[PDB]
Formats: sequence, C-alpha cells, structure tokens
Amino acid sequence: NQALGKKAISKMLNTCYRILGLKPTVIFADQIMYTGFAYAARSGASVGID
Amino acid sequence: ARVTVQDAVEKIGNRFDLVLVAARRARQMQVGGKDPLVPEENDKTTVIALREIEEGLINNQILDVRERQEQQEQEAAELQAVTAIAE
Repeated sequence: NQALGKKAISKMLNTCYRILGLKPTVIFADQIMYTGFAYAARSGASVGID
Repeated sequence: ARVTVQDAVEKIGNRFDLVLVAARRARQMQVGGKDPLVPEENDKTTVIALREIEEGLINNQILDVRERQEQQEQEAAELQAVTAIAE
C-alpha cells in the first residue's frame, strides 16, 4: 500500500522469506520480475530533453 | 520435477549429508543397482534420489539397513552355491 520503491521491494522480499520460507519466496521473486517488466513496458516511461 | 532441495534438507538436516546420501542412492539407481521408490517421471537419477529423500523414504539409516540385508542374502545364496558346487 506504499509507493514501493527499490528498498521497499527488497524488504518485501526479505519479509516474505522470513515469514514463509524459501520456495514461496523464489516463486515470489519470479512473479515480481515478470510483473515489473510488464508494467514498465506498459508505462512507456521514456526520457526526453524536456 | 525439482527446483529446490529445501524440504529434502529439512529431512536430512545438513545439506552436506544430503548430497552424500543422495549420491549414494543415485549411484545405486544408476548403475544396475535398484529401482526407484517414487514413480519416476522422466527424471534423472539424482533428482529421483532427491524426490525419494523428500518423502522420508531414504536416508543414511535406511540405506545401511538395506545394505546389511543385501549382504546377508548374499551370504545365504553364496553358502548355498558353494555347497551345490561341492556335490
């Protein structure tokens, strides 16, 4: 429910590992990567001189 | 299928004994020693060994018990065989 920058993501992974365990966390990391790529693309975030 | 050994380690609580045990069982199943205890699923011998370990069907104790049983059947057959070759 936050704005979920880099640090927040890493601590979310760490909390998942401390609460659930190895396998759920590995599946979690894969899902995070997939969905982050997907919405980075959807965004079309670019960089212009303006 | 296999992606992690976390539960296998949970059984044999070392991750260093686990390798030695799984290698023992897998060399068994690979050279003409034995046949899997979990239904093989087109898995290679090492992954089958791990899948067996997970179910609590293989550990060091199990393997030693099985080995001594094998040696004793070996003794029985071999004594009978020498006796037969006598007469």
